Amino acid sequence: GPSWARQESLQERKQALYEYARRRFTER
Amino acid sequence: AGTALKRLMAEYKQLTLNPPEGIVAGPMNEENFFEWEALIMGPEDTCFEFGVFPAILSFPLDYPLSPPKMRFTCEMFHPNIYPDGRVCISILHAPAERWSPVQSVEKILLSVVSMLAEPNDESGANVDASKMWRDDREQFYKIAKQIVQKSLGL
Repeated sequence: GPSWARQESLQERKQALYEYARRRFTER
Repeated sequence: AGTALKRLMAEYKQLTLNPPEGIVAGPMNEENFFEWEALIMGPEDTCFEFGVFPAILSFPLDYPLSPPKMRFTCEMFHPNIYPDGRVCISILHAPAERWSPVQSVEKILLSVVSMLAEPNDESGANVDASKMWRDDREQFYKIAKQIVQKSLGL
């Protein structure tokens, strides 16, 4: 929507990629 | 807004609407579209799988006439990345396929993902990594996994 929401969404997507990768890297 | 700014805004919107797999990219702050951070995940089933590698992309004033510079801010071990993190790839060299009107941020990032997936051997920005890739691949894969762990803080 606005700049600030795009920025918060971007930072959330970065956090989510780390959380996703850590799960995949440590699974099985 | 000038030509570079309009183009960078357009590319950001397109990347956000059509995100590449395992890539989160955009300006670090929209008050300065000339400095971006891109997080790139090592692709599954490759030697850097599930690494998360942050890079700074710094754009010239005359973009898209000239290419950005790109440097990783995490440790890397790769033939085409200098020890200081600077990325050495043909797409980022001014006129293999070099910077041209066809190119874009999305194509830069995809080219870096590809070079992670399949480390190549023309450039020798990291000669130790070039040599280990060539001659001691099993040992390369062991260091790659360490680079992955470090990128995750684990």
